Amino acid sequence: QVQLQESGGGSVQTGGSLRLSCAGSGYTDNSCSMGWYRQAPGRERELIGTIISDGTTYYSDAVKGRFTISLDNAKNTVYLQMNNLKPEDTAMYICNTGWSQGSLVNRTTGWTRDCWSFGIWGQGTQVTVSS
Amino acid sequence: QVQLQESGGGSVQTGGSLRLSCAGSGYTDNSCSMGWYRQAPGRERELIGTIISDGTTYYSDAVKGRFTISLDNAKNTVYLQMNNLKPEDTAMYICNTGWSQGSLVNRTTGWTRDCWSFGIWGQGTQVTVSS
Amino acid sequence: VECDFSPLLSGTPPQVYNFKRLVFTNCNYNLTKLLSLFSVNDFTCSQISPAAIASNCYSSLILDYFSYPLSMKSDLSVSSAGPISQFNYKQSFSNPTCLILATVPHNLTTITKPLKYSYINKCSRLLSDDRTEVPQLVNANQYSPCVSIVPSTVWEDGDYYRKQLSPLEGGGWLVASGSTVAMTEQLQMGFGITVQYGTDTNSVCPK
Amino acid sequence: VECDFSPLLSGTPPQVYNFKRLVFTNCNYNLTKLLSLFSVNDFTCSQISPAAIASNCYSSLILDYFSYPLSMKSDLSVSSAGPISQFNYKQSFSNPTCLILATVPHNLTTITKPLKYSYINKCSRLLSDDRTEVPQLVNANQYSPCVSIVPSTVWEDGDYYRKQLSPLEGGGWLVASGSTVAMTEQLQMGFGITVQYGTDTNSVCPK
Repeated sequence: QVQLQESGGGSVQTGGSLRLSCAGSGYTDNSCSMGWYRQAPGRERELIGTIISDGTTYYSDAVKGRFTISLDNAKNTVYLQMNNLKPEDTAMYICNTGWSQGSLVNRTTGWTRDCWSFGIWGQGTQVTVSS
Repeated sequence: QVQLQESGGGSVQTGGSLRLSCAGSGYTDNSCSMGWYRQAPGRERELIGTIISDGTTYYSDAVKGRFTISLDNAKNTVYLQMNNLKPEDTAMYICNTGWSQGSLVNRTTGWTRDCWSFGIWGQGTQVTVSS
Repeated sequence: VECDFSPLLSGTPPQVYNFKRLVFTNCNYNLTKLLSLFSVNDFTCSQISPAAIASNCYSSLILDYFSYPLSMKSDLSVSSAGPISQFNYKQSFSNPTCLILATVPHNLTTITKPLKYSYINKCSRLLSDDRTEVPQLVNANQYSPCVSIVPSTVWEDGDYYRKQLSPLEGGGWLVASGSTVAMTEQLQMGFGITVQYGTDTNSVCPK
Repeated sequence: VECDFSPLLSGTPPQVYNFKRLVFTNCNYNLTKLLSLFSVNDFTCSQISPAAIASNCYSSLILDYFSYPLSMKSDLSVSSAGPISQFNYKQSFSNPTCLILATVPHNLTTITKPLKYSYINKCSRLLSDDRTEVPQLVNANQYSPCVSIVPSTVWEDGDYYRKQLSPLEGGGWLVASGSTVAMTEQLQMGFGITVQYGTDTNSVCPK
């Protein structure tokens, strides 16, 4: 039942900015880490960043100055803002929540799952950047 | 700095209804008791009811079935709905917060007062009922 | 590490205003066994489901146990307005809560029976004027301010109690009143379960 | 009953990752005295004023003390983004909180000096899938998960540490890195204060 859905994908001309979404389903509250990753075809998955509810973020040091991560705790969506997008950035952008100390809970049902022993991976979205 | 102000009183005809309000001035939050009282010239102060933030209410049996009390909390206002007023109910209506477990706190400033030994009384509003 | 519900199964249970709280952290529980030892007459929960507690893991489990008549099961919840909710026991209803009413079987010799059932009809505070009354409604997860002046078992219904508060406390008197309900053949008890969500979560799991 | 700040003045203060916390309730305090014993360099508060702590009564006072270079004074708060805030120490900012930076006087012999200042550059969990980094950002009022694999004093800058997680935990590895700053002639320590408005029983309260 618990899943993450990415959005905002598509085509951007070079120099453009796109903000993507990773909405989560089946959890009222997440005390865990939500993170963004990019995989190019023929290339390994690379961490973009990790965010927690307080607003604390980690960037990969290559996404410095261009990539930003935000979270809406209500409306459980994590976001990635990518700026000065260039052709090389074309890749599949995926999102994950889990493996991170806190817990995922549904206050309506009473469900709880520990993120330390659990993780959810989003389906993916494609950003194609063209000249 | 810290005060409670009563408004909503006046002249009403028998069988009339009035809504009275007591509003706090110097405190962002109250976990203390808020209460309504009536005093008449040459007469005793009598409890109408006491309310806490959760809504728990104790009503003097005399006013029970007619008077209803509520607390906004965001706006530090306690309300008395007097229904089926009779001329006998004519008196000064005063409100208090205090002499109860709890505390009055201004998140801004940092002011904190313990209500076991602290209370705020009110000047009062006059509700006269006539024929 | 199993959760120890042993303190409950040994001794005369406290009255509602003197509820005994067992906080369980880093333990595993089977509430089916505890309730199995008793004849449950009601298992009503708010913001939680009896069975979700048994199927999921929470940071802490709090069980508060007390001797309570089934005569007053309606009065125990905040749904019904009256003395128990106003001046004796209040749970954090918005938080996940369960209220269980059970009768102690003749087999359970270790849970002894009090001589009667007791509760506080009113806890109020007369002020320095000697007239003003500020009713002392119970806060949640806390005892009455009147537990000091109110007896553990009330001798007669309508008994009245008094304490003079020190000038530092704002002065005044603390007044209270008590009510008595007759003891049943088998002790009827009340249980309050409150569970808490947290960053760790895996502290009180089931099985 | 005066609050006991004695544990702070005796012993080598711990590093930021292994910070030591004293939780005070039902005590009266003189923060002017504790800071009298030290040379204060900065005392910046967020949702409180230094004056209001000394002029008002609150439920709890939490003092977390650690050895911290004033070289990195900016990095301690979440206003500045970097390793200490992300993986070492986080206050529950938004709640009344104060951060103080101090240099231990020659007179304070009881507070001994560490061999070097040390901190966690990164604490991360590599997954079994080799999906790789899921960085373990610190939780407020809690310690980094890598304090187990990171030494109390890091031997060299760039030191890297590893633990293998159990199959039950999800497999994979916990990886961390260390960074070192040299020790000053007089120890520079950092103090974190979090005051809680609380409900009743405002108990910590000035002298």
